[PDB]
Amino acid sequence: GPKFPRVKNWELGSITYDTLCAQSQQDGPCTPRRCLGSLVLAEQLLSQARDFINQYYSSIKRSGSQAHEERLQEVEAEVASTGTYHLRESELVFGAKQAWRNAPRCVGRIQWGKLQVFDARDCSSAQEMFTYICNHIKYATNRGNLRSAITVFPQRAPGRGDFRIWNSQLVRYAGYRQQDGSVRGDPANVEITELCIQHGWTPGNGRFDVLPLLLQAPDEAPELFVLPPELVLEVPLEHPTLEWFAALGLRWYALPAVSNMLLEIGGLEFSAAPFSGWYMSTEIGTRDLCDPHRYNILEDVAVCMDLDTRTTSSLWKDKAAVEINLAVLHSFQLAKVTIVDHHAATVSFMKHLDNEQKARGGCPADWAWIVPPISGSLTPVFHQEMVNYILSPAFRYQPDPW
Amino acid sequence: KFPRVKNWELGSITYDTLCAQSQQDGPCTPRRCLGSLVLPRPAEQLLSQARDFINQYYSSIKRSGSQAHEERLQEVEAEVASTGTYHLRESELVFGAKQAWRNAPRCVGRIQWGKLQVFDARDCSSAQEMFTYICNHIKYATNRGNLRSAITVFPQRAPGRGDFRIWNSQLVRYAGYRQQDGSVRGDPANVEITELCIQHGWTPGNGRFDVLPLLLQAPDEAPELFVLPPELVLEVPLEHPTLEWFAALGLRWYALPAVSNMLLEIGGLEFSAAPFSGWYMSTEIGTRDLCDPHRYNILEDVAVCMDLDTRTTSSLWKDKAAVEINLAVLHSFQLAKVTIVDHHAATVSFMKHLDNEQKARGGCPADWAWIVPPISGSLTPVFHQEMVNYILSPAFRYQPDPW
Ligand code: HEM
Ligand code: HEM
Ligand SMILES: Cc1cc(N)nc(C[C@H]2CNC[C@H]2OCCNCCc2cccc(F)c2)c1
Ligand SMILES: Cc1cc(N)nc(C[C@H]2CNC[C@H]2OCCNCCc2cccc(F)c2)c1
Ligand SMILES: C[C@H](O)[C@H](O)[C@H]1CNc2nc(N)[nH]c(=O)c2N1
Ligand SMILES: C[C@H](O)[C@H](O)[C@H]1CNc2nc(N)[nH]c(=O)c2N1
Ligand SMILES: [Zn+2]
Repeated sequence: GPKFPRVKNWELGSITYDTLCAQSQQDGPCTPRRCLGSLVLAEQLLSQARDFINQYYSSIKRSGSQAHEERLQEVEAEVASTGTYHLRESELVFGAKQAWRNAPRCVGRIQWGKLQVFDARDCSSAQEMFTYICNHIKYATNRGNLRSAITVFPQRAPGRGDFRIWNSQLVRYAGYRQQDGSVRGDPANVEITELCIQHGWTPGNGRFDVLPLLLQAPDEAPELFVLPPELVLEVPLEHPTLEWFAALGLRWYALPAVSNMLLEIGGLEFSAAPFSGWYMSTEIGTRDLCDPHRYNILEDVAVCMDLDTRTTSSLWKDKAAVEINLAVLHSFQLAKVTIVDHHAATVSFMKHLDNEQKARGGCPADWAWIVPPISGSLTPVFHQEMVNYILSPAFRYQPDPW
Repeated sequence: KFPRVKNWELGSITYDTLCAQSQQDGPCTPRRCLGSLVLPRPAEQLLSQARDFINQYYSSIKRSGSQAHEERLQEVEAEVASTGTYHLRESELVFGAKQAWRNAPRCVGRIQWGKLQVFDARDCSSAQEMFTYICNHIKYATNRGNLRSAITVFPQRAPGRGDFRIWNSQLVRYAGYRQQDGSVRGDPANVEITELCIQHGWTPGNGRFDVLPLLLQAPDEAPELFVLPPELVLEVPLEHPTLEWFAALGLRWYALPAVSNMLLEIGGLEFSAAPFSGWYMSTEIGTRDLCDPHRYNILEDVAVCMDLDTRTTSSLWKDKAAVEINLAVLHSFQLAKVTIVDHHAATVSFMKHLDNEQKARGGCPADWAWIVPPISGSLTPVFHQEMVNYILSPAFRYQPDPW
């Protein structure tokens, strides 16, 4: 066969070769001696810029045209006299969509072409960031008919502070460290909760208190902004057949909006570019609610179901997890809030794999993140070999700003 | 250079230094990770592999650098220099087999690595003798349902000649009969091997759970067919603790998981036939064997029996049905008094193994995709555990099917 990785689907017996990986210009963590795939975590600028501009002109089918060459020349003159450059509006739209398309850990990529891109590169204060973020949340939420969106704030500048959203998501719940060492609310958010209190937030004392936004404009202390409650759509959790589930007082928010990632486009770095879609149900039902280091509700729910929690072989954990996941799907459906189950999501991702094979000759995908955290082998992606590599434009992790 | 390995449930960090002992490259590069791929795409070489292994052996018995150690290295050197090969002493073979198990990145059951019965069958000269050895292995391993880990090692590969091979991928598996209507009766994974048995003179059954005969091959000879005496093959009828109709599905599985198609590499020597067995983790049967779409694929049948809404994925009928099947497997083996481990118990014991190996060797090669169970992934501790994957020797490897 060809000298590119051969990729097999073990359910169907079908084979593809990935040629897209040859376009990767950035090393991952693996070597021939060891695989680290399971770990979670001017001259240079110009070559990344040229590459991105070539990508943009390919995408509009004007590669090698005089407009392509003039744009290249304009970019290197900008870099020559200023040390940086700036993207045209349509280049930014293309770049943000491409960064989503390129994200190996996202099972939702069948939607990549449908992204509302808000250009907020004229933002010049924390207050204005708040306005933009509120508008994003309003547009994205759309009273339950969720729409994928990203808002892009000004790029990093040489020896000048970054725009930063300190929250890891736009909507998340507080976690309060208790006197007895335990946590009330979401244990994932203890640090950010304590930082909001330092900066003058009067905290609640519930399990599901919406955090305020800590927003930072270049070279200034972060400023605190409470989201008006009418903007934060939430879903009370109930179960279709288990009547007591509603009595548990569980709830979750409708909008998953990642706010601490760096969007990189042609060497330019947007340190604040929060993006949002809609939930896949296992994110809430399995991870947020059942992780031992999160809300950890498995045992409480199994006790309500009268399961034998004293022994592993009753599969009490598996049974309670299924019902919690069902409650999430049912509650979001009842509230008319967009949500996708892990079966439909993974089916759509397989379609996406097929699309991308035809369009680009492959699709970078991180198998451990694509396969859902319950019922892995029951979904078609479990049986699909995947090649993981870094393409640009890309979303990247960045250090917490405190 | 040594990777940081973090557990995300607990916040704890270790460093894998064992990975520096790896002499054998896997499929990944800095450009792209190929970790999800199932299969991989002379004197001086053998001698250094041999020396390394002998050094491991004498080290393990705390006799590193002794007289016995030096004289043994000379024996190996003298034999390779004259013949191009050498032979292991039985105790070395025992150490090497356990080490290959210990080193196997895709095995969640490695807490048991030190407890392995090794049958030396390197004096085998016929398919007939292979059969007697396999039969003794099965009887020993099964032990009336109180399963004991075992390996039997047939003669090593030799430069001039064909391999000893077991054609079956497992000692015990069910036939798959391709039907006129294009469907498969029995196990679709075993259509090809079933057709080979028939072509070699097997009179086939026509059931869903027909135990295959063995096709055993001595060097450069046609394989020969041997039917396992039914009394040797322990099987478990599947029932459900609360759902009475489940027993009427007529479902069953065999007690003994026994891999027979992998190559055992020790000290540069290659054992092309070396079947090994332990006991089942229930998800192998309840989730993969019975529920895989390209296997028995019973999910939909079970869900309809449970009267679940199959018209829509969001009723989670697949998840619900899969749970009850796994429960049925667990209950049925426990009732039949046959050793089995559930995926929670197994993954908890694997975490303990990782801790043991950290202290003993400075790490543990592990393939995260294979260790995390196929249902209820993040509900097990291994989901939140980062893992480093690499090839240490002694090792079990895949080899081409002999046909
Ligand atoms: C439209 C519905 C969407 C669904 C169902 C979806 C689903 C997911 C899921 C399940 C993950 C794994 C997250 C985790 O477990 O930590 C993920 C990650 C990710 N998503 Fe999507 N997503 C959607 C939309 C979007 C959008 C609009 C963007 C940006 C334009 C995006 C970009 C990303 C990125 C960069 C990651 C990786 C984060 C990381 O590396 O930790 N997704 N997505
Ligand atoms: C004692 C109880 C044991 C349990 C519960 C157990 C469990 C498992 C499981 C669940 C797998 C993954 C299988 C798959 O999905 O294909 C596996 C693979 C493996 N096991 Fe263990 N095992 C046990 C004993 C043994 C023994 C005795 C040996 C050899 C001495 C062994 C060597 C291996 C090897 C080499 C693999 C990888 C096969 C491959 O790469 O396809 N295991 N084991
Ligand atoms: C846009 C979008 C849609 C969607 N359905 N889902 C998402 C991921 C959100 C929601 N549900 C989890 C959170 O993902 C947050 C991004 N990644 C977190 C993983 C991580 C990073 C660093 C250190 C760690 F330990 C872990 C985004
Ligand atoms: C010794 C032992 C104990 C245990 N519990 N479980 C086992 C694995 C056995 C049983 N249940 C599955 C089978 O695993 C067989 C090895 N894995 C096959 C993967 C494969 C897929 C496709 C092409 C290939 F070449 C290889 C062994
Ligand atoms: C250690 C392991 O890599 C880690 O727990 C990963 C596994 N797969 C995941 N997959 C998704 N989608 N999200 C996650 O947070 C994780 N966590
Ligand atoms: C493509 C993927 O690597 C393949 O389906 C693997 C995933 N993980 C697995 N894990 C185990 N234990 N057994 C398997 O057969 C597989 N299959
Ligand atoms: Zn890798």
